Amino acid sequence: VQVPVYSEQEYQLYLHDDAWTKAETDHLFDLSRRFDLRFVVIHDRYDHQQFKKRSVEDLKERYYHICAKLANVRA
Ligand SMILES: [Ca+2]
Repeated sequence: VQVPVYSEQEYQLYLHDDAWTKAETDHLFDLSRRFDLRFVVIHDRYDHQQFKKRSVEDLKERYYHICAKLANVRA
């Protein structure tokens, strides 16, 4: 499986979360592409200058909830 790519419109309409910025979400997806979805590595390399402490499970939940939402809105 590949990392999904969402458009700006898809993010605005369907992917916002009160506790996540689009910048952080884009960072998570960029690291997921660069580090082959190895969440221990993504977690270790996360930008903690800009973004708060997230657990590995928090990163996975964000990534996988976006995957499920995109699957539904693209159907
Ligand atoms: Ca990759």
